[PDB]
Amino acid sequence: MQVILLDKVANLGSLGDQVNVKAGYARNFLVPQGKAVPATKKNIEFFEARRAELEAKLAEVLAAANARAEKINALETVTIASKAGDEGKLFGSIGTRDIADAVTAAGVEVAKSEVRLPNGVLRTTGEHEVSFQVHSEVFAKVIVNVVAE
Amino acid sequence: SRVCQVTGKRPVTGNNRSHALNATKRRFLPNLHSHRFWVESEKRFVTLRVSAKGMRVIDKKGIDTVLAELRARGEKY
RNA sequence: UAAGGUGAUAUGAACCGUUAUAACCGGCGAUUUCCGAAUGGGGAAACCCAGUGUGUUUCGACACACUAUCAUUAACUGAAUCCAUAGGUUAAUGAGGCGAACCGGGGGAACUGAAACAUCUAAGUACCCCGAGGAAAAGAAAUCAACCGAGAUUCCCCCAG
RNA sequence: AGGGUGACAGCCCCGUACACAAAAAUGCACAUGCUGUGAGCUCGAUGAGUAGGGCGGGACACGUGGUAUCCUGUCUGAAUA
RNA sequence: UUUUGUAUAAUGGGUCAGCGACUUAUAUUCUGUAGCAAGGUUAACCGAAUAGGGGAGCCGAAGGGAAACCGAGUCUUAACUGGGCGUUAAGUUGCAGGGUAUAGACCCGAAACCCGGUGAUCUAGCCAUGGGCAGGUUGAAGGUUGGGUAACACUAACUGGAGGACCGAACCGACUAAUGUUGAAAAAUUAGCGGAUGACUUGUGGCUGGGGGUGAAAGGCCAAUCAAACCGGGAGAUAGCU
RNA sequence: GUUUAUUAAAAACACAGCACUGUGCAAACACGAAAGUGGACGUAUACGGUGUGACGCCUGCCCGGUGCCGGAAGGUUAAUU
RNA sequence: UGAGCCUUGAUGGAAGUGUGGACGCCAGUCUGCAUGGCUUUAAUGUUUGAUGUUCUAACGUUGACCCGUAAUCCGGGUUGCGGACAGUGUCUGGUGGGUAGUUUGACUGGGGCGGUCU
RNA sequence: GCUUGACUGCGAGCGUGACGGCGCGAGCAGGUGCGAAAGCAGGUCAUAGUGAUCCGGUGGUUCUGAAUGGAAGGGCCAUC
Ligand SMILES: [Mg+2]
Ligand SMILES: [Mg+2]
Ligand SMILES: [Mg+2]
Ligand SMILES: [Mg+2]
Ligand SMILES: [Mg+2]
Ligand SMILES: [Mg+2]
Ligand SMILES: [Mg+2]
Ligand SMILES: [Mg+2]
Ligand SMILES: [Mg+2]
Ligand SMILES: [Mg+2]
Ligand SMILES: [Mg+2]
Ligand SMILES: [Mg+2]
Ligand SMILES: [Mg+2]
Ligand SMILES: [Mg+2]
Ligand SMILES: [Mg+2]
Ligand SMILES: [Mg+2]
Ligand SMILES: [Mg+2]
Ligand SMILES: [Mg+2]
Ligand SMILES: [Mg+2]
Ligand SMILES: [Mg+2]
Ligand SMILES: [Mg+2]
Ligand SMILES: [Mg+2]
Repeated sequence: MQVILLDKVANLGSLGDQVNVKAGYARNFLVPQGKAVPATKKNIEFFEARRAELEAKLAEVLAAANARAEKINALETVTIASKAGDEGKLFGSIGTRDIADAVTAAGVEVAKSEVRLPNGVLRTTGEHEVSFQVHSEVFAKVIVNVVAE
Repeated sequence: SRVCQVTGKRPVTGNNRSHALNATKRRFLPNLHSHRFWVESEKRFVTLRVSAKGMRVIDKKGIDTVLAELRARGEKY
């Protein structure tokens, strides 16, 4: 008796996972209740892609955050006004929230999550390289520059 | 009747044939234990006198695949 | 079919017919009390008690008809429990019980023989029990053969005491 | 052939070979109507708690014997042209 | 008839008449007989059915060795000697008879064993529901009162009415003797006898079934039957006996 | 009181009393392949089995053998693997 | 708690100064806790058997309810109790005149006893 | 003193048995031992000291071996 676990099932259960066991455990508890089901081929074969429904069907279709590395990177001259502050410091506060949606007119809206700034960017004007953090692995190439009025 | 109900395993007859080859009519009774079966699909905790091994079938075929015949076979249940 | 008839012990009486249904013979129907599976309930078989209806009726009720059980099916109901089952009602069909042998199956003696008696034999016989048809059973090789081949089953004679 | 008639009858009587006969009712061959069956062809598929096995028995002429093969009550349990 | 032996006083027969026991089937072997002859003969079945067809097969013409094998030889043995068994035998197939085998096996006959049923209207317990027990006697426990005591004991009258109690009919039983013993009767009659309010007796119906029941236990009873009822069957049991 | 109906009525059986022993209730035990039932609509002051046989006085010694009870550490030991 | 397999120990990043175990050629010591500059046995996983625990979810309940149902049967449900025990099937050791089938010799100056039997 | 004839294969022909069996045996063949040799030796001076068959065990054998090759098993010999 193997059957496919359907929950915790203590020292063996793994949900959607099948493992050996005793007929006494099954058809008496593991099953009649809701914690398993026989391994009559279909119970697995008719579900072979059931796990691929995410590890495949719902894994490759997800490339929105990824496409940013190229799309949100093919931007022409990226710069955000940070209000100068007497040759050096600034007047405003330009950090992440800005370099993560400075595209409202283009309708290319986004969130303040996609940003490349571990710490607050001092009030300077250096090439604000605040890429898109939206995607973990393949981030993006989004920048900006401390400007003003 | 004392039948397997699921395999129709009834009690056969044989001989004790002890040492000295002494013949002594007897009979081999099955197992049977009337088990509590949860068809689930029918949402009924149906019960019926089965028998070891012959019960191992209810698992290899399916309480349903089993009752498939049985009931269809006319058997009450 | 035909000149005779009303079965027999049975005469007699009273009759029916002598051309074409007098009687008699075969086909097919009508009737077909009560008991009996016996089936509306019951019971010492051939008897006792009931329900619901009617042809009627002087409308007292006279009788007569249907009402067992189980199975399948259909419809309608319908508990613990929301549902859902179980249970219930009705209708429709079918069964039921007799049976001589033969046949398939379930269970299965002992006497006896062995010059005693356990293994062994009698014998899968006697017997009991369920089932089936005019036949039943069996039957189209996971069969044989022996390096050649045969080609389902069944029954006969050989093989062979 | 046989039977009867007051003793043994081919020709007395009933029959006998032979020749024919059915409104009807059915057994069974065919013949077809209706209901059901579904042929036919292409490409398929090809019988698992089964075969084997251990224990106890039963069937095979075959009394476990060196003992195949068959059924199994009981516990197991495969390959898959 | 049975016996060493019977007139035997040892068995069987009253008599008569009718009935009453070595058969039948298949096989095997002899003998007589017939056919054909190193050949003889078919079985089933077919069948213009006692024909004819069919030679599947059976027996015989070769035996020896445990066999492989060999062969008028072959085994035994190292033996190429001896010795054993064989070779100068007519067989086969019907028909009739003798004997044997298998069957009931000449006929009659057990005491029993096994299977399936029929019986508790007799009897043995028990269940439910009804009935019966003339008369006579004994007098327990309890109590009311008198006394009695510190109070209880205790006590005496009367009352009361117990009891597998007493005497004795019906009723139930059965100790003795006689008679009966082809009875009046397949267990009684007569004269006595025991119990007779009880573990009593009795009517009606009901339940226990055979290796089972029931039993105040004798192996008693279970329908005039009981160390395993009765009926039918196995079954023509078997019978070295009569 | 009971008993061999039909040769034995007794010194035989039964009895009240006694002792042993089992039985905690779904009791022990008995009928029954089982279900079920009796035991008992009872529950250890109860029920079964065995032996003795009112009552009075008593009921001595033997546990080696057989049986029953308790222990079971160790020796031997089945199917199973 | 034995049985084994896997891995990690003891035979075959620097001393020196406190504090464990491991049998012993001891003229032995080997191996661990503060400071100072591939054979024998032991743990962890692990699978397997053995004791004995607790759990519930088979299985039992001749506890109490409910419904079938104006039923101390039966069935389904609720709950309580018990619980992989009990019980049953196959196999298996013991016990087993409760039951059953049988055996239990012949000679013999009758049989038995005794004696005999080649 | 020396040895293993208590040898192996057979056996003319006889004795004794209902039968199964039991006994006597010159001589033959192969090899042995004792003796110079003639010869003697196939257990003991002789007559008791013993169990049929079955079922199996053990060694041998190219006898057989169920399609064929093997093998199990069967036969033959020896023997328990
Ligand atoms: Mg009626
Ligand atoms: Mg009726
Ligand atoms: Mg005999
Ligand atoms: Mg005389
Ligand atoms: Mg005389
Ligand atoms: Mg005469
Ligand atoms: Mg009195
Ligand atoms: Mg009196
Ligand atoms: Mg009198
Ligand atoms: Mg009566
Ligand atoms: Mg009588
Ligand atoms: Mg017979
Ligand atoms: Mg008296
Ligand atoms: Mg008497
Ligand atoms: Mg008397
Ligand atoms: Mg006494
Ligand atoms: Mg006394
Ligand atoms: Mg004493
Ligand atoms: Mg006996
Ligand atoms: Mg006998
Ligand atoms: Mg004698
Ligand atoms: Mg001597």
